[PDB]
Amino acid sequence: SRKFFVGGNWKMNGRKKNLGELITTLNAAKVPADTEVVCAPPTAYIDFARQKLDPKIAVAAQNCYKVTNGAFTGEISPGMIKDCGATWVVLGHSERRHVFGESDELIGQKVAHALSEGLGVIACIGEKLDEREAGITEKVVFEQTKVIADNVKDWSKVVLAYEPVWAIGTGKTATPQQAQEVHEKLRGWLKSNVSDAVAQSTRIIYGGSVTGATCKELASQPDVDGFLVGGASLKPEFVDIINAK
Amino acid sequence: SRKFFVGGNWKMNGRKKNLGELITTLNAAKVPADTEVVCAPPTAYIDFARQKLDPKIAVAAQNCYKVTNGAFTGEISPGMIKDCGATWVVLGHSERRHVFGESDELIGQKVAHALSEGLGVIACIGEKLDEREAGITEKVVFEQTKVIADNVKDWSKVVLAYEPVWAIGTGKTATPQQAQEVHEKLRGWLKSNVSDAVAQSTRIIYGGSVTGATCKELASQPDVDGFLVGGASLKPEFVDIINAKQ
Repeated sequence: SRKFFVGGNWKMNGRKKNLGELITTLNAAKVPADTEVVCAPPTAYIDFARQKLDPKIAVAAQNCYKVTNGAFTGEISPGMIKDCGATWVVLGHSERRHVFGESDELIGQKVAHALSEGLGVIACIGEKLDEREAGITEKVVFEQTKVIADNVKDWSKVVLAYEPVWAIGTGKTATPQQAQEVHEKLRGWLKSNVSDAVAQSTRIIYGGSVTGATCKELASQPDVDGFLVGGASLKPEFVDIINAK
Repeated sequence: SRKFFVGGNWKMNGRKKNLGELITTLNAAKVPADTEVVCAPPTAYIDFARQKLDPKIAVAAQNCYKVTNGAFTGEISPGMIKDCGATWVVLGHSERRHVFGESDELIGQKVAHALSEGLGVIACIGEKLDEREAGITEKVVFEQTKVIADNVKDWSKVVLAYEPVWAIGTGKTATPQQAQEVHEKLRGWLKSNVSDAVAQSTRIIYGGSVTGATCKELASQPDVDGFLVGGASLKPEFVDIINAKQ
């Protein structure tokens, strides 16, 4: 069975005071035995958050670059993320792709490097509103997934995150059936293009205005293996989402 | 009376162990009179480095974004940098412009936001080799400086860093005359387009393969007020650079 996975993406929010308070609340929460919980603090607070968080919660970086060290002012490497005690990185997030112009090619190189260095990868994919309305969701997500898959060095350390761009931060949550429909196809894509084992074992998580009010019906879909949560990860309802099953 | 300014840009280098060792070396440096030393660790280590560094060395972030909080996965704000005890940010670095595609317009918005929030800015400008060889160095650097200047909310908190792209990481250090020629022009640009006071008070530092072997002759040029140092900031030679006017 795939272990239920809940990530909280704090994005560019927080200071030591308010994040420290949130962390205290999370450390007091009961993480089910069948759930893996990950928090992704702003980059300046990776180390702080790992120090403050109970080990039952993992830490993720929000991004990384594609070499171990080098002349890349403003970047961090998987080796740094590991050195700070974090065990995952979020790659290909919508904001990186669409605000900061990260290409699929660049995301694939980051995936290859992070996995080669033994860091877990939450690899994000998803279509824009205009693509959804044109009926080409599948084409877009399959193309993104192929680039990720072609660079996966260790499938045991990947989580795929389907996050339709029109659902991020907009309050426009995907319906359960909408999410299940895409997750099912993605899983079929993995079966046909990689292996049965990889299709069976890879967590495909949904993100997009996931909230306490929407999480249970989404989590009950058989191909929805958890969530990546943005706005609600900073809120007490993040605990309800952790317990969505 | 401009204070000599030496910044060290660690770029994407270091782990807690080797940066702890580098920090020990920096903490043992006697900072001369009237000299300001700033170090810019990788973003994951801003807090670590500020905790470990003696207050005689300031910490900078290597980059930031242009709002206080928001939905910008992978970014950090001036408020976070201040919260970690850092007092500067490097903006418009060549690597950000030319590897990561940051436009002048974006850099100007970052400069405005950081300064509005009381964070010091090391604002980088510089021409590429093909621009220099085309004879357009001045046009390029003046255009970059104008975008910075148009967004400066507090000149007391800005340092301008002239870093010709062909000199960064290449070993191809500008000659003293090459640097002084551009710095003199930039200073003239400030005089003509801002004020005499701003021209007189603004540090214009040089970067581009600054090393212990080149730093004194560069620092002696009258419009070269210090350095932004990449590769040599990771070595004990950085201390020789701090003492370039000694």
